[PDB]
Formats: sequence, C-alpha cells, structure tokens
Amino acid sequence: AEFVPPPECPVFEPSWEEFTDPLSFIGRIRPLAEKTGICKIRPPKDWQPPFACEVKSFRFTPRVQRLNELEAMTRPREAFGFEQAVREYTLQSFGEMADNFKSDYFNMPVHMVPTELVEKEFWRLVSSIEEDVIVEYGADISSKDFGSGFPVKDGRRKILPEEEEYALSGWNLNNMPVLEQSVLAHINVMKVPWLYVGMCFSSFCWHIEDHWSYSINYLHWGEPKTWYGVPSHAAEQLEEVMRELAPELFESQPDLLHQLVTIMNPNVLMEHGVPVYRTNQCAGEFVVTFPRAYHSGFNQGYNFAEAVNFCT
Ligand SMILES: O=C(O)CCNc1cc(N2CCc3ccccc3CC2)nc(-c2ccccn2)n1
Ligand SMILES: [Mn+2]
Repeated sequence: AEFVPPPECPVFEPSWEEFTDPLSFIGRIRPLAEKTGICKIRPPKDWQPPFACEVKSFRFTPRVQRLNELEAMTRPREAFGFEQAVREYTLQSFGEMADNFKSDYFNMPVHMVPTELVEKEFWRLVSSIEEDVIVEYGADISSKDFGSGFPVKDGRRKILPEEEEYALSGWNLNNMPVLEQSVLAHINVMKVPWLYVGMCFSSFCWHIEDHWSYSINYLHWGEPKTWYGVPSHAAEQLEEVMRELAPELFESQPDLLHQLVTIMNPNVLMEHGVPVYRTNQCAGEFVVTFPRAYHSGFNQGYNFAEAVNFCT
C-alpha cells in the first residue's frame, strides 16, 4: 500500500499592500489557517532577499538520523549505539554529500526526482526493517554563529543599498516580535532565529512549540521542505493517538521527551480521525505554524531554512 498524500494546506499570495506587515496579515488569515494548523505564504515576485550568511566560515556537525529507529525496536544488534558518529561539514561539503546521496539513491539527477516520490519512499523507509537508511540533519544552528540568512544592520557584515529594505523588512525573521507579555517580564532586570541545513530524508518529529507559540519558517534556498500539520483543535486527539501507537516503553514519557522520537505516518493519524494537511515549501516561501498546531516534516534535498518563534 502506497502513501496517500494528505490534503494541501492553504497557500497565500499576498499583494504588496497586504505584504506591508506580517502580524496584521497573519491575523487576517487566521480564521482559515488555524483550522489547518499550518499555511504557506508566497511573497511578491520581486521580493527576493539576499543570502547573508558567512559562507566562507560556515561549518557545522549535523546530527545522525536512523529513520527506522522506532520500527527497529521490534527486533539488540551487535554493538548498537556505534552505528555512525557525527562529523563536521562545510556548507559546500554537506551539499556535495547531500546531492550525491539523493542522486545515487534514486538513480536520477536530483532535480528530476518528483516530490511525491521522495514522500512515498520516505514513509516506506520509516516503517522498513529490511533496509537501514541513515541521513544527517544540520539542525539547531544559531543565527549568532555565522549570521542570519537575512541581512541584519548590526555592523558585522556589509549590506548593499538594494539589500537594506530586506534588513528592515517586517518579514525578516530577525524583526519579528518575540517578547511574551507577563508580570515576570516587569520584575526581572532574547530569542533569535535558528538555521537548519537539510538533505534528502532529514526529518523533524511531530511536536508543538514551547509555550504553544507561533512559528514562522523561511526557506532561503535549495530543494523543498515537505510539511505536515494538525490544527490546534485536534491537539489532544493527536496526543492520545500518538501515545497509543508509540512504543509502550515511551508511552508514559513527558511531552518534551516524547517529541524527540515522534515520527509517525500521517495516514495512520488520519485513519484515527486526526485531520492532517501537507505542503511543499519551496525556496523563497514562508510557512507559519499556529499555536498548539502539531507539525512534522522532512526535506526533499539540500536546502537551507531559518525559523523563529513569534508572539502576537
Ligand atoms: O527544519 C526546520 O526547518 C525546523 C523544524 N522544526 C524543528 C526542528 C528541530 N530540530 C530538528 C532536529 C531534531 C531531530 C530529532 C529530534 C529532535 C530534533 C531537534 C532539532 N527542533 C525544533 C524544536 C526544538 C525545540 C522546541 C521546538 N521546536 N523544531
Ligand atoms: Mn519546532
């Protein structure tokens, strides 16, 4: 049985007038987008920010992902835990590895592999015990390490005159409001975007953000990032289904720890009555996750994303 793609989440193509500030736009589209958990926003055609990361020094140690680790629990192999150690890549060397992996895996040029094929094969590999596929995920790279993907007027990197509008734009993830209101905030006497370098099959589990926060994600360049989302009204329904289908050894684990391994086929959630929506986030497009909207996904290939939590 092949994977059945969930219905598509809403995609918005705002005009220049509607693109004037994100918080007003997200607040207007919320009656529809909050019913799907996630939504995609395509900026106007002429809105093309530069890539402002320090590429000459960009290096990272991506985490190793055993895609079928949950299904493998039904088997202890000899010397388990020593499968593959983490290594350091550059932005170039990671891309060379990523493109070579995908082209070798599908026996096709990387740009010719349909998004539906990677999606179908990803969910087959997750539940396969006959094949052990291992990928790497350059996740949790702080924008403070090598700079944000967006230009920032902090004096650390040169900004051309035609790039200044992107350093001051409200859609620049460094210009999103992040300070939550509370009484403690008036008693005590800092959040920044995070970067994610992906390859084919690199994935993130079903989870919600801390404090049920909104999140916005921008794909600077590369192959698409495939998303799955669940609206907040079905959050407790997903949690009960996920706990019933997770291994019994993890069923009583707290949410913050359970979310570290929650890779689950969306078709199984949909069969249990959970509404799920999907999207392919392409280069230059935004994805907004709404409060308490569970979401997961994987990368179609070598790409570079930036994400931050924002408050309303
Ligand atoms: O890849 C992207 O574009 C962002 C995907 N979303 C992620 C991705 C992500 N990472 C993906 C790598 C990974 C893989 C497996 C388990 C945990 C993690 C955490 C880092 N972590 C988080 C996270 C962390 C803390 C609180 C809330 N969210 N969110
Ligand atoms: Mn997250």
